[PDB]
Amino acid sequence: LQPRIVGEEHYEIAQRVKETLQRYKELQDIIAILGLDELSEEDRLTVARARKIERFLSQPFFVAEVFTGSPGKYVGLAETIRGFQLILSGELDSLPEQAFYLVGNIDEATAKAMNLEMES
Amino acid sequence: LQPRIVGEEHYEIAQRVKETLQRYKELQDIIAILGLDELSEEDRLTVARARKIERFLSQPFFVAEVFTGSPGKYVGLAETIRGFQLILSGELDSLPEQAFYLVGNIDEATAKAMNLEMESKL
Amino acid sequence: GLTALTMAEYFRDVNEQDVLLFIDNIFRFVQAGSEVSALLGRMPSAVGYQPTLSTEMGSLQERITSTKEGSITSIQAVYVPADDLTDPAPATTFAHLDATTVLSRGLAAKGIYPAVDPLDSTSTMLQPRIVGEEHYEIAQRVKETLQRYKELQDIIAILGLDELSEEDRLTVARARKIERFLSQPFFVAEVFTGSPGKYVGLAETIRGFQLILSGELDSLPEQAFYLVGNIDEATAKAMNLEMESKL
Amino acid sequence: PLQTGLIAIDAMIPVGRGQRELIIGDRQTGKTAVATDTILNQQGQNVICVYVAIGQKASSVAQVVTNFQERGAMEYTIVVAETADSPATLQYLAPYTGAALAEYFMYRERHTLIIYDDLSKQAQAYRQMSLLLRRPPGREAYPGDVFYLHSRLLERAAKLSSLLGEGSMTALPIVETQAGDVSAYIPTNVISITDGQIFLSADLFNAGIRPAINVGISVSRVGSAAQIKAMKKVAGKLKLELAQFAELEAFAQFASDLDKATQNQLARGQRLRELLKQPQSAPLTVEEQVMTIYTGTNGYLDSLELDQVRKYLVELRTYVKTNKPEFQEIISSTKTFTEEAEALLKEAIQEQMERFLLQ
Amino acid sequence: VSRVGSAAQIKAMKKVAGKLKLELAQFAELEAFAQFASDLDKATQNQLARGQRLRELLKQPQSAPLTVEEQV
Amino acid sequence: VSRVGSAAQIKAMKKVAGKLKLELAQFAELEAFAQFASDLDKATQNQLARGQRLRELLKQPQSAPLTVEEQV
Amino acid sequence: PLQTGLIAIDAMIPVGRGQRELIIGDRQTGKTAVATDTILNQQGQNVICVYVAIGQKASSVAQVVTNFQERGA
Amino acid sequence: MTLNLCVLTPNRSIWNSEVKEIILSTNSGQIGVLPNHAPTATAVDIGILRIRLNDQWLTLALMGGFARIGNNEITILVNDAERGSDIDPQEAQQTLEIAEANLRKAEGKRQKIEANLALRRARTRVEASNT
Amino acid sequence: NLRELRDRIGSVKNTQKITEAMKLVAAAKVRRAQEAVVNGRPFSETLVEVLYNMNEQLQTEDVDVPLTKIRTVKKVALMVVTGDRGLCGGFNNMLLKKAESRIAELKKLGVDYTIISIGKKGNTYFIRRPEIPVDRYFDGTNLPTAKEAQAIADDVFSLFVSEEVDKVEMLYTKFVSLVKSDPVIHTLLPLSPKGEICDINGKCVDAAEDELFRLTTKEGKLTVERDMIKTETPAFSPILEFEQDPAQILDALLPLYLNSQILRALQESLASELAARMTAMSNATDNANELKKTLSINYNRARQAKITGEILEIVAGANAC
Ligand SMILES: Nc1ncnc2c1ncn2[C@@H]1O[C@H](COP(=O)(O)OP(=O)(O)OP(=O)(O)O)[C@@H](O)[C@H]1O
Ligand SMILES: Nc1ncnc2c1ncn2[C@@H]1O[C@H](COP(=O)(O)OP(=O)(O)OP(=O)(O)O)[C@@H](O)[C@H]1O
Ligand SMILES: [Mg+2]
Ligand SMILES: [Mg+2]
Repeated sequence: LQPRIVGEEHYEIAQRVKETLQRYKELQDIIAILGLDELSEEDRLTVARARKIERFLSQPFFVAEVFTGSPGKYVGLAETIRGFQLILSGELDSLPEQAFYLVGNIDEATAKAMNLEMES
Repeated sequence: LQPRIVGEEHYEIAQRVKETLQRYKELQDIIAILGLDELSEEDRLTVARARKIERFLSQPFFVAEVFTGSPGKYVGLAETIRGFQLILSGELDSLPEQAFYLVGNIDEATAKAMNLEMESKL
Repeated sequence: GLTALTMAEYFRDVNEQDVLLFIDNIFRFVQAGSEVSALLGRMPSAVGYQPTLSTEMGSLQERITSTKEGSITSIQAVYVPADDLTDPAPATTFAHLDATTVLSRGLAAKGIYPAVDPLDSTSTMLQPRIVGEEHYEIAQRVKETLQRYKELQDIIAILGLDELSEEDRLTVARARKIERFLSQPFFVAEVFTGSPGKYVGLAETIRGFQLILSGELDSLPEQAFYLVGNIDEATAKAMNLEMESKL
Repeated sequence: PLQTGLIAIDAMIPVGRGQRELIIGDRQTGKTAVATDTILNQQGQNVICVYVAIGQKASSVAQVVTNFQERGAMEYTIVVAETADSPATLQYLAPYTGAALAEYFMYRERHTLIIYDDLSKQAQAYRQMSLLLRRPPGREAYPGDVFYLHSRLLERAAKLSSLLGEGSMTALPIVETQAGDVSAYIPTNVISITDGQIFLSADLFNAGIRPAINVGISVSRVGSAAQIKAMKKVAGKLKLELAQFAELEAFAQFASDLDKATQNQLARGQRLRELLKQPQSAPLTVEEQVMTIYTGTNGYLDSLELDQVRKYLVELRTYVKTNKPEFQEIISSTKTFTEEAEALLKEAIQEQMERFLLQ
Repeated sequence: VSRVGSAAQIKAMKKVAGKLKLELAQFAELEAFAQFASDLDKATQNQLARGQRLRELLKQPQSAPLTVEEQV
Repeated sequence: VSRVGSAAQIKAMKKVAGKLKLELAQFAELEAFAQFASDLDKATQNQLARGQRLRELLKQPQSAPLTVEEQV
Repeated sequence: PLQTGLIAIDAMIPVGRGQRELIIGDRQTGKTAVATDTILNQQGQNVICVYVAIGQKASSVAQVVTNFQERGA
Repeated sequence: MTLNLCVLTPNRSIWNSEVKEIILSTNSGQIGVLPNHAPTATAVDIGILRIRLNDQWLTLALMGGFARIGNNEITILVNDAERGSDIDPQEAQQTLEIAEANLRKAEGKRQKIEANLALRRARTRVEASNT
Repeated sequence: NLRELRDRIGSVKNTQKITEAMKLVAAAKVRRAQEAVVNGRPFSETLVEVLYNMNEQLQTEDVDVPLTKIRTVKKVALMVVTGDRGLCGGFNNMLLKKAESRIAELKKLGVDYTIISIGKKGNTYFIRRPEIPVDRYFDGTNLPTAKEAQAIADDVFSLFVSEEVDKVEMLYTKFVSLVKSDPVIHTLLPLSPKGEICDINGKCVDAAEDELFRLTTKEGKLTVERDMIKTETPAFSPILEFEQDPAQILDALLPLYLNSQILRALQESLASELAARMTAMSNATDNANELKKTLSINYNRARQAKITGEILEIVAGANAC
């Protein structure tokens, strides 16, 4: 993970995922006791995006189809870089956080976000 | 550090400095969790003096001029006793906390605070 | 500990009696075996104890049993090192234990004797297939009443009794009556206090706390349950106080 | 009782004659001063003190004997001393030499106090010999005998029967812990061996609570059987009211936003801790301790600022010493806080509070 | 820690960065303390600004070194 | 966890207890923020009071197993 | 399947025949009970149970053997 | 034996002791009361309330509202009221000077509403400090 | 280093004791704000006894009082009652979430929202963004009196009696429950001659009907329940005389009635702040309990592993010689 190897588009977003998850790593002593309610406007936005990054990092596996029953998804790197471009640019801040859990593309996170918003 | 050896003027301020810094050591936990605004005005005052005592304990050395970047200072005991009597009494509550950082005398802390007021305007 | 135990199992096997054994305490049996093993040059086990700690304890504790002739029941004091219950000296002790009686410095300050904590004392025997359902149902109501009163002590210091709900006006008055009726006079304190002790059977205990929790005895004063044995002796102390107050 | 001259000990953690009590804390907390001021208190009592100093600097043994010779303490004191230059055999046998001298007077019907200036350095001096004698070690490289070292030492110090003459040997072993690690191997042994423990904390020594007794954690297994009847009456209220202040330590920042039933307890407990503060080598007589706890635990200090509670009690202790000497005869002879002396003490308070308010 | 200090520097760097170590160390104390107060005054709020600009000076890409000219 | 989850169970258990595993996935998240919300609507107050009695299915007495017909 | 009779295993953590399944917990949490009730359920099936009690209370093993006699296990 | 009287502010009731003689200002200007007074509902001005009981007579400034009277009972609803002795005497007249300049710098309707309403609140606050 | 691990437990054990006493200080303050409303209960009971009967006696279309006077809503003021201090729930945030949605709604209507901020947590939010019109900043207070309220009443009165601002509305947190109490918005001005008090949405309660909050207990916890109390309005005596005019008496009653809806809004926003804090200090002292337990377990693992590793270095050296 160096820009002369992975590319410059891949390297600048692998940094921004790790800068987000580091800042949320540091905030889990403040939100461990007081909770989310005392965080500032910026630190709550970093908590909100890093809580969505952590679930989109997860993935269903082909091998794990006998545990959960859900089918696995191969995710290409061109799909992976653009899926984290959308969380860090904030264009998917309106979606629920459970829409990002165990979906392959960011399109499946969009289609899952509909059903969580549709079903009443 | 007994009153039969150093007198009771040195000894009574050496206790009040250690009582102030012990009190601030107990509070660093809850000002980290709950902030400075939860303290009483008695506890915000002993916090603010222990900020200023801790800076004024610091000193530029003659040997540490290649680390501090500023010239060193020999400080007498009478200049030390006079200075901590002023931080504890509250006659220096208006100066900023960085005025006491790496000064020799308490006359150097106030004259540093005059430069920090002028450069604030500049 | 073994020497004491060998006397205890003569009364069990030969005289066919039921013995109490008392080890005060069982940690000093552990540390004395830890010291001998270190003097014998044994490579120590985890956390500094003897490598034979599971069997040195097991040799003493498996002789303490109920046979067909008699039984020996051992009530043995337990010291917890570093306030660590996962330490190998309590962890090997607590495996063999069957009940824990927590005595309380705070309950002795109130004046309750015996100062056994009702909420932190446990047993493996308080199961409804063992003690029966009538005893198991009542011991849970007493614990739930005393746990609710332990929660309400901050609310009574803020509101007072008149602002609590009517359901919770009772669970303070009943729990204050249970904390008194748990106390008891002893035969060994008849020289110390003068009041004669009471042996209270299991039959009169369950019938005692059934009356306090069913609310029949909500007319009695609080200080009619303090240092009484039976639940009949509770109403006797109360009717004395109604005859002592009128004078 | 063994009167140590400190209010925080002789009221709430009482040491009796024949009791092994442990003075324990971290370094530079005041462990020697608790032991030295106990020796300095029995100038009038006929106890014989043995001060055993294992492994100390020789300069601090000379300062203790200089402290003892000025205050007349060496007329009843033996100082056993093995400086840290000495071999480890002499440091191992130095409290056994001190305990053998204290058993001489105890069997000759005389009451004794013994202080071991650090049992920690004796255990390290027997660990030194044992590891050089190739004996197999245990926790912290100590042998298995280090409990049996100190239990063979401290059990020699107790109270004898009337068939032997009722000599006593009150052991006050001093043990130094490391960063407050009470669960360390040598503190774990001596806390098991000793009846009571006197926990000294450096977070109270820096805050001004001196002697820095942590009276909450400190216990005494003899209990109130040590105290005299005058002291049982008055220190029954000091224990409860410093326990009510211990539950309300979180509320001291919030004293205004509370009812008067709680706020008076915060006001009372902050003066009851001013009772406990004594300067070094100023032990109080038992009559002076009953005055100080009767005044504080019965509402007669609530009018004063905390700067003046120290100045008021010094002037009230010198008032009854001179103006009302009949109080001391009630407590020395009857040893009970009698209804006569409770009347005589209150007349001294309201005359001192009148003279202290004028000032 | 450097145990040689400004003897290991040229005169130009010693004139400029001679106090930069102890200024950022004292700033990093007060930035961590400035999260503990809600409304903080300007003499702190100026030093929180200058301290965060002195941190931004110090960041570099890998194997793109600055000459001592560019560093002063 | 179990490594052979669905391979072990019979087809009555694979069909019926599959809805059991997804309801406790729901009810684990619904017990969180239950007292935080405290205004339980019928899209939640049903699904919580369902989930409390799913635990009452799971309670068995000691030394009394249930047959596979009785479990399904 | 190997049926334990406990609904929480047999529906949600199901043990097959040939599987190593760990019963793990703190002291006095019903570990012997889950093992004992699994043995009691093998009455109809052609499954031979073997119960190894390593280092336990002899009173505790004698209760288990009597519970097996009482229930024909 | 007389009329009883209560003067109650939006958080605190000031007077609840029986008196014989009050004389309240109003939007008319002055009304004297003796017991057996016919029931009447008036509005009260932002001014003083002079009360004469048995021996000593004193004034409690009130900041305007509503005063109805019934069968020997006077309830007075007033949105702020201070006793004429419990105001310290000169200190109101400092606060009167803070209002007297503030109407000289009053401009626009809302500053001529707010100053002149608070001036009459302040000018009738000093007149209880002397009475 | 186990000393650093013992210091972490001793500070969390300190944090648990602080955040529990802050729960009981807040428990004393909501009860003291419960008492402060019942002290003002004889005033508003008697004011509604009057105001229901002056609208009964009046019966005249010629009577128009300028606090009941309806103009066209071209401008609208909004007084928002915030907290003074932090560490209280999502109290001040959900309030300014509701203030933003009312600023948003009046831009769809396009009718020039205006803010009056009360309290230090609103003074900050309103001053920080200067592209929002605010008339006056007010010092929020615990224990509000007629005097702090009178100043708020004056700004509200003088801004309305001149025709610059119509329909002074107000949003504040009614104290409904301890953990959840949503900020609901009321329309203070123009007062209704009836005295009915109603929310912006369009639900008006009869003013003889208002509910007190009484903090009590349910099964184990500390709950608050709002019991609705009806005050019966007696008949004004037939023989009764009026001093000035039924329009001139009513012009003095409505400043009393506007002062009372402000003071009751301050005291219900006060108890909501102090119970959001009691909820926050309850959750903080129970998170610090769950933390202190797993720090005591992780210490004992590191304590025991230190001793086991220390002796095995010593027993290795004792064999190697
Ligand atoms: N009650 C007291 N008031 C004020 N100062 C005290 C008091 N007791 C002791 N000190 C001072 O505290 C310092 C440390 O006390 P001491 O020498 O008794 O410590 P220690 O516990 O023996 O520590 P170490 O074993 O490391 O010497 C001494 O300089 C002593 O003068
Ligand atoms: N399913 C159940 N229903 C009712 N009671 C039960 C159940 N399971 C266990 N118990 C009771 O719980 C107690 C502890 O159970 P058990 O002894 O089986 O667990 P354990 O962890 O093996 O204990 P130990 O570790 O002490 O050997 C027993 O006394 C038993 O009577
Ligand atoms: Mg010493
Ligand atoms: Mg078992």
